Amino acid sequence: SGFRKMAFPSGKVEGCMVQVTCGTTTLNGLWLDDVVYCPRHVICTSEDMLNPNYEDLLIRKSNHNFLVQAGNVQLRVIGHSMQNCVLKLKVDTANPKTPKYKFVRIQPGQTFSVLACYNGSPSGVYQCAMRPNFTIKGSFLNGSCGSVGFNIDYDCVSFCYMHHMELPTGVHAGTDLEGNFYGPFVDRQTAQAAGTDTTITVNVLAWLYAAVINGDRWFTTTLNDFNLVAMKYNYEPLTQDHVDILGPLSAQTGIAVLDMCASLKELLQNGMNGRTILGSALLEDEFTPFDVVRQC
Amino acid sequence: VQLQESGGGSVAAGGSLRLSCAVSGVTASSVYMAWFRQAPGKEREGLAGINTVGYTTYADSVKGRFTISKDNSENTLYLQMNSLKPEDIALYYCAATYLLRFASLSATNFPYWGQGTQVTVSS
Repeated sequence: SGFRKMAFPSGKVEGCMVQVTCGTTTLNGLWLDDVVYCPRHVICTSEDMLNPNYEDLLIRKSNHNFLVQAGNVQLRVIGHSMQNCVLKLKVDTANPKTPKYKFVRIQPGQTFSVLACYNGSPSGVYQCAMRPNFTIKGSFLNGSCGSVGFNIDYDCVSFCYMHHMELPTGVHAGTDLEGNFYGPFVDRQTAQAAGTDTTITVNVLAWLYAAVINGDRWFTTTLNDFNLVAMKYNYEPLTQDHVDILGPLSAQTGIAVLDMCASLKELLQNGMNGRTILGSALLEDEFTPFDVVRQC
Repeated sequence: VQLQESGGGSVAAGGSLRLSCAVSGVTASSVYMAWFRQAPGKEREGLAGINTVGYTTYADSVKGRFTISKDNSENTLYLQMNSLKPEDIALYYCAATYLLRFASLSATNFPYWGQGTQVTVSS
């Protein structure tokens, strides 16, 4: 009924996207104040990442080995340092388009917009969720290494994600902006298959609340008894903090969260019944409770 | 990772060849795999690639003529080469990778390479 996924307006991030080249490797960087952030494997050929000692590899690089292009302007690199798996290139020019920003680390199930870029050039914006197995699926990040994910709240940009690599299955892995990987992945040429992906329970309940707000109303009182049922259909556990988050939606629809959980209980058992929920026949799990109140 | 190409040879224009790439040391189901060629004095050109769930990418230069396929039971990668032309003369290389950072068919993605098999086409 017109309930749509929203991407954040990407202009504040577009103004920060640059191209970083080191040898034969070119990828996207993020220019904030006088620092450019990018994956540390920018210093590596693919053969370098067979058995990389990144501290030793970085010792062999100088500032002049880093070529930073911001549109038509080359930015001179005047310092470099590793923070976890992110490289920080100090440049001689502070970005005059730097927005208010902060670096945050998010949790599976939380959503964010990704600005896919090709070699510093913005291509498209996608609203994504952090899957429980910490991967992002889709071809839009192919050839978009170093693109970032973000939320915007009152024109403050919370950067939460930087893309590092596509796995042989086609799913993607990355870090936060402090350079710590989401999930058990490594910037090394080695097998590292993603774990089993599960369904984000708290988001499905938010979507059911969105389904009640737009008039779809055909629908385990205790939290613990519901979790006993949810853990059997490959759904994530519902914490007491989750029920707190669903409070706002619960007050608006007047529907108790545990009552909504009771409704989710039997949807997983019976089936589709050939009917639709918000123009969908499957349960949707990529809208957070915040995303729903944001729209409704 | 160990890659060995076979199946090259000499044909006349319009002819056909089937290249094979035998994978050793790892399972072919665990790596992104691709076929490249090195024409005389040219940089390596990515022709066809396949990820481990079957998604294929082809260069425009070989679309409609070359087909990449994979037999995990034999741990072998194949390139069916139809409608060959003198422009196709090169050593043809098998390649594999655990990690992509660039457009799929870019040689910069690949740390593992075979030694190449020769394809010649008379006009």
